[PDB]
Amino acid sequence: LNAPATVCGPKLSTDLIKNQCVNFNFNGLTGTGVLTPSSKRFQPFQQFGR
Amino acid sequence: TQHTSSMRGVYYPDEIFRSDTLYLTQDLFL
Repeated sequence: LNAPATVCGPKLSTDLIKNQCVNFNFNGLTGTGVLTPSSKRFQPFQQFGR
Repeated sequence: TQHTSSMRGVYYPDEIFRSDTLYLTQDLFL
């Protein structure tokens, strides 16, 4: 995951649930939190922020 | 001839968005 993922295992995908405490899973990157629209400018080789 | 490379040849270290930070890293730099 230094780039977009391409070889991913067989898992199903659901919809976005914004402004609510959920459990997320974005390409194997798990966690728990809320999701809101953001105003950051990702250059087209970056997948995530730190 | 020889010249000097004044503050040239810095590149992005990895593929992670960062903003308003100072970041200390070790790599192969000019």
